[PDB]
Amino acid sequence: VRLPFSGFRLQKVLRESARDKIIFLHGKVNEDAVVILEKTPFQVEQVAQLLTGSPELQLQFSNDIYSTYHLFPPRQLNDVKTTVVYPATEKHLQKYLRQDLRLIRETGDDYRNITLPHLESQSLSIQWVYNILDKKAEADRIVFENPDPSDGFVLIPDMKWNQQQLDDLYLIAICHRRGIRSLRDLTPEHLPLLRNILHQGQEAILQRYRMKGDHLRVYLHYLPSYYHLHVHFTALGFERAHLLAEVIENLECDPRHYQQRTMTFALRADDPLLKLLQEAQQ
Amino acid sequence: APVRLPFSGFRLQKVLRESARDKIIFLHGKVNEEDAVVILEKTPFQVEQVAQLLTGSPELQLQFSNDIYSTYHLFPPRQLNDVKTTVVYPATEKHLQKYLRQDLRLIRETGDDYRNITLPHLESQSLSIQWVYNILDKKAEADRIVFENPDPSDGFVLIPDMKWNQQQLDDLYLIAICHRRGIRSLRDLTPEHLPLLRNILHQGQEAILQRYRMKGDHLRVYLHYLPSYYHLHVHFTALGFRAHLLAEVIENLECDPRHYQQRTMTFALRADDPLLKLLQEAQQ
Repeated sequence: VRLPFSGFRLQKVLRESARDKIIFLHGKVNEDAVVILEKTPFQVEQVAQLLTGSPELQLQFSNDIYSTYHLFPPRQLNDVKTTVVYPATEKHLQKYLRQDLRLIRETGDDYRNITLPHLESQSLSIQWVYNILDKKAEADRIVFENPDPSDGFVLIPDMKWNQQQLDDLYLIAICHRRGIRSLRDLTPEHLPLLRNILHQGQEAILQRYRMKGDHLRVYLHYLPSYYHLHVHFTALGFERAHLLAEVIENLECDPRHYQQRTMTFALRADDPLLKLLQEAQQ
Repeated sequence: APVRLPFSGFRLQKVLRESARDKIIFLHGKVNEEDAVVILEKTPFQVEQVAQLLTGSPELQLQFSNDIYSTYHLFPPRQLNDVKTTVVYPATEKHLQKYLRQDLRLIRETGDDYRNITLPHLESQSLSIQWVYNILDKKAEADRIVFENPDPSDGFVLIPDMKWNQQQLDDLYLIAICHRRGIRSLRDLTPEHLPLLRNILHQGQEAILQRYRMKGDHLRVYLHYLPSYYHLHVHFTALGFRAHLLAEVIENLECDPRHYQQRTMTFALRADDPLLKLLQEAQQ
């Protein structure tokens, strides 16, 4: 019926999105609180009947065939998903704060001298990846596997994808070979693995889901979110992304491409890596 | 006034386009039985009204709680429920295929495909670029130019996108159009264009720093292939707001002079694009 606190004074606007119709708000109550309001998606049926029966409209602009309005629907189309955090801590304020992103261009030398030492100094575990490759976790979900320990991989649908419609098709290939942290480690030695992922992955997807290769984007991320090579397969409808087909051709055209060339990506303004790369570049 | 729709009775025949992420839907319906397209979009929140509503006693229903977190359905007062509604009546066949969800296909165009197929197709369409020349010659939109390097070969003009209103930096969107004529797209770039491209990158970013106080590391500077028109133009867009980064285009040319004539380009086309069919037939 009522919120867990009484009173609400806006201290800060944590994060806004006009396109997604969402807002995150830091408030002071009674102590601290984060309230998240999100407008809901339309239901086709509710809107259909609304337009047949006298809607509450209010003209904004009109000219010949085009005309915009303000519509005020019945209570049922107006529900807003409202998440509340109380008491809210400093950790909840930084979590919902909009990511202030900054572009950076990392040379091959920057990678060797700054990025990689920083990565190694963090002791990030990818044991969870090895557990998937060893079939200790998620084996039931595997769509396709080339078991070759050098040129093989496992293809697994994203947990968020229910696999009931192709519009949001989203799978990941994780290679069996260990020690390939990212795009930066790729050499011509990896060409057979990369070709397998591209060609066998698309053929598995065509057979399993009836989606042709020209409906799919197949790519990697640099900066990846974890440091064991993995490739995305995504429906077309659904400074970071790198097409697999192009990675392959780059390696064929210039063997040392990914050790020598400059990579561009975004980092959070507060990311310690960003400070390190900026200091080295000036 | 509490106006009504210009037609009566709306029977849905097709859901043209829908996005749960964007909270919009595009509807095609029969009316006066004529075609009609109705577009409903939920509105963004205004901060003043949200804070006002929560300080009172809002209408809510608890879905679920986990300790400090709790999730509800909120039914706000009339003011927060506004839905932007666009009506197109009477709708023609062109209006229906305009709002219909894009059906896209990826294609990989080799250097030979461009020379043999894409370019001849582009040339058979005699798409006028005169509007671009009118801007470069100061016959149109001259007051909208934000910066110019007037050099005929290595210069350019920087103009804000018309959709952008220059009030907030979150959706900063500008275009640089080069003064040099005859550079259709990325496919025409060679090392002789390096001075021009460097100028666009550097003098473009420095002009934005001066005018909008926006540092370059807040910006994405890139080109599209295929572009929407065939006179080289570069996008400058906020990070907070297919593509080829201008800085990478430059480095490709420095490393491999013939890169954009020899290498394979990947892009999406509409399934019904005549070019798509032409390239698929060539490749099959």
